[PDB]
Amino acid sequence: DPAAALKAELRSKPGDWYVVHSYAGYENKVKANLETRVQNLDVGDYIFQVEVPTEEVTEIKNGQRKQVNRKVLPGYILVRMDLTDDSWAAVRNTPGVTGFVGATSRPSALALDDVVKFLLPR
Amino acid sequence: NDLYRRVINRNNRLKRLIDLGAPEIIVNNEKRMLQESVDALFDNGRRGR
Amino acid sequence: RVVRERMTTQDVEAITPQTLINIRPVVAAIKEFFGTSQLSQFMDQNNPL
Amino acid sequence: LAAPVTHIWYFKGVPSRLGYLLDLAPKDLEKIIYFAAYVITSVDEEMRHNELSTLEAEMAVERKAVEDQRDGELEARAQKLEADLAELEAEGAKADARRKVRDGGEREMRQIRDRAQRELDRLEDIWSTFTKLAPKQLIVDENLYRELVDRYGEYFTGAMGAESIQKLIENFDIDAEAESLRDVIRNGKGQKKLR
RNA sequence: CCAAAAGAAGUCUUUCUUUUGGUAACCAGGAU
DNA sequence: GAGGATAAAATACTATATCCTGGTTAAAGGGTTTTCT
DNA sequence: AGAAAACCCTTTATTTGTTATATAGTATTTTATCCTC
Repeated sequence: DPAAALKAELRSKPGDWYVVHSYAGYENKVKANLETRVQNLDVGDYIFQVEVPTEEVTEIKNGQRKQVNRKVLPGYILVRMDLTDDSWAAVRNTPGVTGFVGATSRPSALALDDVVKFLLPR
Repeated sequence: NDLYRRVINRNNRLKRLIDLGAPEIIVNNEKRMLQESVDALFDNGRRGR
Repeated sequence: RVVRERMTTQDVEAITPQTLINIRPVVAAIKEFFGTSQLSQFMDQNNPL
Repeated sequence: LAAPVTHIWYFKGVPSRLGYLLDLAPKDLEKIIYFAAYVITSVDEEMRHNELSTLEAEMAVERKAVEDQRDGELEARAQKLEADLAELEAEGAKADARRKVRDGGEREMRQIRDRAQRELDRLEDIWSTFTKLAPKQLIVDENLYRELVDRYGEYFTGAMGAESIQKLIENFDIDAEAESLRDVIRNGKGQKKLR
């Protein structure tokens, strides 16, 4: 089962997946800027992976069957890391990030089931 | 029309994010923003910016 | 603000002083001043005095 | 709308009228309706009593078991300290080695004690919060609520947002509240009466 | 309620019929 | 020493005459689409 | 089939953070401290 396989894979890799909210269309841009700032700011031992889940849906717009690549979760990015005082700022200060999405006030980490459900090619 | 459009957009996004399945964090974030949109529609500036 | 945010999201040795500067906010401020203000007014030309 | 939404006229406008109907300070009502804290909307207070005696017994069992495991760990640390002393006295090694090994041992012992105390404190907080759980109680500190709902998911229902306030209004009889307020008016005096 | 086009009658220029076409908020400056 | 009750301060909201005229009404960035070579 | 110049959408994000010329009146929450048991 791909679900079980990815569960096993993501179990070992370090970090906890968090959710970041951006300005709607600033998703690939935010990913690129964050992956560049992770090297420029030397916080590469805390931030490990940035994912923007997408999936392709065929649409017959104007009578034209086209497989356009949509975004599963529009306006959110998935970041695997260990939250600290430096990582939090390095993420929250990326141009195009609206801030972390948390449960009550502080950042909350997704469960492996949810992240597997969206990092699996749809 | 702008204030109604914001409400409609937020409501449609939340409605689509529920049927699609999503964690509780994201759904609650969408609900909070929907709550803030109706507040702006009824009385803009009574709470916040 | 833009310059020092952009100095961290571009790889070094590709940066040139022309790729950090964004002149648009500066010219926007001048337009805002000379078009919208209570001190920038239409000259009074009822008579020379 | 895909979710319930409150009207700002009856929430914000001073005096807050939802905070008079439900007896909630505006400061923490803003927490509830803007997804900044949980609220206990219902609790079972007799099923509690029974399973509460039972779960007090169970919680004591859990605490004692964890404490015993930690005590065994401390005993292993003490055996390590005895081995260190054996190393010290056996061959020739003066103050340096003695002090180093003893500092390491005492540091480890104190760290184990601290871990025990902290875990016991967390479990004590869980128990204390559960025993006194009441409706309209704001559970900040998400992890506390997650632990409570996981351990004792029954005996209480808690929600968040405007749907929680909707459920609070549904489970709200308007006659007992009025009679209580009238009695307090007739007797209380002071700020209680003026409120 | 008005404009344009076409048809009919008379007057030398009106009437009848058909079709088409048909606002606000801000900021500023004055007056009594 | 602890709890309650009363001053204190601190925020929250509300109002401030009538009439007239003149100039403006979004930018900025991302992703995409369509046409041209 | 790839590149360039013109569309369509979003949003003024809201930090472990970019905002200091009113006064006068009332009303409601803190809060701090004092008094009592």
